[PDB]
Amino acid sequence: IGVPPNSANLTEARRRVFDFFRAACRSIPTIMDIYNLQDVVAPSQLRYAISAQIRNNAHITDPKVIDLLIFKGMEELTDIVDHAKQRHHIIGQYVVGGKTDFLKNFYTSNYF
Amino acid sequence: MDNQFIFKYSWETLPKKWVKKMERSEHGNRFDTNTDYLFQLLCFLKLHTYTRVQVLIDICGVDYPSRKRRFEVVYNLLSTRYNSRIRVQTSADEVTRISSVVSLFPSAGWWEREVWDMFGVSFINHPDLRRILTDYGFEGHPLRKDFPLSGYVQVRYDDPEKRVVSEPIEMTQEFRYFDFA
Amino acid sequence: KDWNTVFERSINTLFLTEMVRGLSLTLKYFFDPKVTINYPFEKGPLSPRFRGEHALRRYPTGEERCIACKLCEAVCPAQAITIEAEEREDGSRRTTRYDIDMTKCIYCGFCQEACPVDAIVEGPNFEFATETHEELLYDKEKLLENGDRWETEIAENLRSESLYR
Amino acid sequence: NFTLNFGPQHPAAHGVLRLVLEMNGEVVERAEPHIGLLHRGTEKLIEYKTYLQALPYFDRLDYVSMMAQEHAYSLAVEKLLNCEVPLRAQYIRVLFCEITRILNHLLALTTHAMDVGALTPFLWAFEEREKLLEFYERVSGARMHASFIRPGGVAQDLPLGLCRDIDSFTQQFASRIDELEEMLTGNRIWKQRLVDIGTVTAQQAKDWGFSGVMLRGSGVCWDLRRAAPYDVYDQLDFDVPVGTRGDCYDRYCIRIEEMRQSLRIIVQCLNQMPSGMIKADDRKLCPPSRCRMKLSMESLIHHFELYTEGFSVPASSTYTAVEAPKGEFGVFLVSNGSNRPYRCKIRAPGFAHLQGLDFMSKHHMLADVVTIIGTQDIVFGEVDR
Amino acid sequence: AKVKQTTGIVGLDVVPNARAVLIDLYSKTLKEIQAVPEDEGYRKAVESFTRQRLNVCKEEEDWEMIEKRLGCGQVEELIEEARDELTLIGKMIEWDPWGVPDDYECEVIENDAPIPKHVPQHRPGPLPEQFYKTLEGLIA
Amino acid sequence: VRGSFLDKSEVTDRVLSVVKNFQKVDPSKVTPKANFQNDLGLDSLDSVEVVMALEEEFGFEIPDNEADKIQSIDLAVDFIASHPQAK
Amino acid sequence: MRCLPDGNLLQTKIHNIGATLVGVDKFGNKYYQKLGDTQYGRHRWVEYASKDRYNASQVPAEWHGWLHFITDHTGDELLS
Amino acid sequence: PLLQDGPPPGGFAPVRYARRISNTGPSAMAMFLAVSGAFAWGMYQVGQGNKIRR
Ligand SMILES: CCCCCCCCCCCC(=O)SCCNC(=O)CCNC(=O)[C@H](O)C(C)(C)COP(=O)(O)O
Ligand code: SF4
Ligand code: SF4
Repeated sequence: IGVPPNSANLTEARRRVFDFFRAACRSIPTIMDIYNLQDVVAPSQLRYAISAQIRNNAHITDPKVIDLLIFKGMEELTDIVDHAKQRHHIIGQYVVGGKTDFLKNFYTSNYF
Repeated sequence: MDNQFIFKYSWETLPKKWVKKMERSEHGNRFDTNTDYLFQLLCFLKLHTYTRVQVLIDICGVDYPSRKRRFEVVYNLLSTRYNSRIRVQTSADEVTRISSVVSLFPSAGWWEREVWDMFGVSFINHPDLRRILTDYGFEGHPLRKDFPLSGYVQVRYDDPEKRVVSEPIEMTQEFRYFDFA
Repeated sequence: KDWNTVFERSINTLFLTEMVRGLSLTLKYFFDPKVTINYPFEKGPLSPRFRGEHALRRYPTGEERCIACKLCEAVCPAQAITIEAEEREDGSRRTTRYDIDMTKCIYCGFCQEACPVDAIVEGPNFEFATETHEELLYDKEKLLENGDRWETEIAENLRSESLYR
Repeated sequence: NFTLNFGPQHPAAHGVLRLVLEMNGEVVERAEPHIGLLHRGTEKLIEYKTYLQALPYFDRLDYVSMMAQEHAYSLAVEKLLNCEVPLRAQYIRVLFCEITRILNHLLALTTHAMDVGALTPFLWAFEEREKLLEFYERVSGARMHASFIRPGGVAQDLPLGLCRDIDSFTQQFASRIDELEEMLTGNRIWKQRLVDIGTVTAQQAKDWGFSGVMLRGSGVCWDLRRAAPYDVYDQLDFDVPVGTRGDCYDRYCIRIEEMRQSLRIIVQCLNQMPSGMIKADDRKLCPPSRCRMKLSMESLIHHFELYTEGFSVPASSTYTAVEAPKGEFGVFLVSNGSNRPYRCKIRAPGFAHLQGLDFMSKHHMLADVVTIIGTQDIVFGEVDR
Repeated sequence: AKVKQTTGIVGLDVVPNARAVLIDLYSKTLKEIQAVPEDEGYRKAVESFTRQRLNVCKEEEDWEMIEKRLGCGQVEELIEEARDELTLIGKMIEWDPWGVPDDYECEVIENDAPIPKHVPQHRPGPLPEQFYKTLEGLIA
Repeated sequence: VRGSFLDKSEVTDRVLSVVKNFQKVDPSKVTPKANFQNDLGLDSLDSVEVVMALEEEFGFEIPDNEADKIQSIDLAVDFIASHPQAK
Repeated sequence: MRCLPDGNLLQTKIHNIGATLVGVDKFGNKYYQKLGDTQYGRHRWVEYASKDRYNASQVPAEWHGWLHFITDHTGDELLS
Repeated sequence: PLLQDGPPPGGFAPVRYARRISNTGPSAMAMFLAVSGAFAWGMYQVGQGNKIRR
């Protein structure tokens, strides 16, 4: 229930990472019915989205940073489930459902 | 029970490792403690016969971006038994969790939720720690000095989606900062 | 305790006696005169200090009082005032733009206090509801129109209030 | 246990009140308030304002007790500046603080009565409120957000004849309270709705940071006007009513008696009102008169500075609290030597009181929840800021 | 000698055997404090005021005089303080916060900036004589 | 007649397809005895993913202490083919 | 005839009985007072020239202060 | 100027703030006797009216 103490070491922190991954990913069928995503995106694509967010932070070595990231992850998850703000092609922070990149930016504006 | 007695009595009776700084002034007696001793010090002040600090008035954060521990958590406390007020402070950074005092003062519950919402300071053993003031799904802690006054997003009704939606801000007239220094 | 005092409360409960006074006092104001104001034929009282619709004033010669000092703009707690200025063709220091967002304004009167020449004032008018948001973005010409319309009342209030500020 | 979601989006109960109740039949097991619906970022906004520009924000925290929060902010600024306030301003500030207390209690008592089905007292009370709002307007030009109490004193002096009009109000107001009491006090329905409802023990009140009527209902003699007096409160006679049961019925009686004692203070303030200046004379934070600004170079320079840059406050920090109508209203002000506050934390009594709804409403009926909210006297402007 | 009908404090029950309870609590406190090191200021302070209150409770057999001489609220309130002090003693044994660390450093600031007379200020008044007796005992 | 378990061969098949479809799993090393970490090149985050992919396909939640004794295809098939909550 | 559908105007006509005409403005609005003490001695009102389509904004500035008890000067005395 | 709003010489007249009592109301026995006598006499009248109706 309560906010746990900071994880002592990386084994403790990574153990907490897997519980968050399990809890966040287990709630995909609830999210699918809440946002009516049956004809929009497959459950696996949102599972791979969560895994990708976790992998993008695999380089963090401070257990206290990991604890804060998990806590913010639980809060992001809770707001998505409990108080849904349904857009069309996003949930929360994540989008759902011959020239280099300089000319495209150049044609758009002067601020890159 | 004036501020002279509390300052002198506390120095004699308190464990020495609990207090790093003690200030006596007409702006309020003030003990600066370390993070790991905050809970025990407040329990001492509440239970001890000669202090009887029974009321937690409020808990507030202050941002000091120039410090390696930017946040200062201020506890304002009152003793109705002796008609005196005391201030206890401690420092924290963006990743250091600190002890919750809900078990000592039930009123701390919402105030600790506000500190987390406004500043991003987390509280060990807090029974229900979530944002309390901001909109659901809010990103950032607005009372931080680096957080912009108008924030990052605004809301409006979008007829094609038939709902209220959030978009990045676009001001007709930007906030004008007047430098009178 | 006592058969009389037991009988006393038993009858008071059964006969709802304390609810009789409640009915009696509810009926006394029934035949009394009412305090309702017959708006808009009758109006509520106001003071010369009342903070209402803004107005820009002129001297009796027709010259604007405002000299673009921008004190009102700096003090305005809501940042509701926007001013642009330059030297006029005759050398005068005058505004070319004076805007008050009546939807940002909090009707505090700080602008009136800050003005050193009594140019901007909050007038006595409070009946200026509009059907569009746009009409509440007052420009300089609108504010000078308000001052022309309300000058005789504003000057009278300023004379009465001069002994206090 | 089913969950009954109750948000009255109308000022039947506060307008933005939102409650998630867990019920066993008609009995409440858990009441969880959801707040922030009026969170406007006041504390963040204040950091971008000069000390003068931040003053109107305090009118809009507890928008039924406007001048009381004006007073607390001015006292905190005066504390940091070590500014002497003249005696006439102190009496005026206390006089309008007590007028504000009556204005607040009149709304709190009759909106609560209206919520439990007594519709007449609200109309009788709001007429008395209109007479008192007229005094607000005559001194400041505004019915509610006066911004009249300022650091160093008050904005302007009383208009001629105001004191006589206030005295006329005091000569009849006791009868108005008597009428309010006769409609409520002895009535068996009113007692049945309030007696033994929302009982708070003294230990519970201290544990949850209760203050004001919420604390004195539980028998605790605590009033900041006597515990930590300010302005001319130590030269005035008034009694402090305390409860013996800690229930909604006690707190109703206390608010009636506090209105009677507020009338007592106003009468004394009217008779003891001395002549003299109503602004502090240190030419650092007090605006000059219109006549001197237009005649003296030094006064014009001071006027230019005060309305553009404002005054600076030497770097320090303190907590200042007053006895607001709803309880202890506190301001934790941090200054860094500049003309803008570095941090302004607002301590709202309703924040603590509404947090106590869960233990206060335990095992009561659904219809008692509104009664307990009414006895707490919540205004969400101060709760949310 | 008359039994107390109410304390006037909501939730504070009347304790009719108050003197007996205080004597038991004070005797228990004076025995559990010995687990604290002798030189510790907390141990001396607790012993100082517990002994005096115990002496007053033993001498006076009437609870009205116990309240009068001690001057610290009602006996029921005195009991709450005695119970809380026993609870605090046990927690300090568990915490073991005693002893000064090696590189101990404490900064004392005495800011003498005055404040105006009219701003809110707590002025409780003089404490009972025993509070000042405990303080000068601690200093010496 | 009513059954209370999924057929073992049918499970072996469902588990074989789930493990193969998971990317980074070439349908060449996926034998009924193949181990996730030692023989498939899947790390801890990829290994927990496979186990909950078995939860989605079979529509039931695996207690964690069982989710850990599923390090290979036998251990997973041994578990799902004997769990009644599997559908 | 306007009294039958417009009860707001009827209240003014009833209360006009026995009142003193104070002045008339440039739009034709008529100003009346009673000199009594019923709502705390406040007995000032205006009978608008247009019996239909009357509006509070039709009161000119010189009579606005008198009508709202801001000043005791009538519109005629302010114009002089 | 030198004239400020304040009390008159001698101050204003004293004002009451305490609640005023009011002794209005009949007595337990008076209203009981009235009801009992009305009941007895009225039921006798009911009997008489029933006899005439018959
Ligand atoms: C529906 C969406 C709601 C939920 C929102 C999701 C929010 C997610 C963002 C917060 C979660 C994090 O990033 S939490 C940060 C996670 N990163 C770490 O744990 C750093 C240490 N790295 C490792 O342990 C390994 O590299 C690792 C590959 C992870 C596994 O170990 P293996 O090498 O032994 O497989
Ligand atoms: S009244 Fe106040 S908010 Fe409005 S323009 Fe003037 S200073 Fe700004
Ligand atoms: S209105 Fe007054 S304060 Fe504002 S710019 Fe003009 S002269 Fe200056």
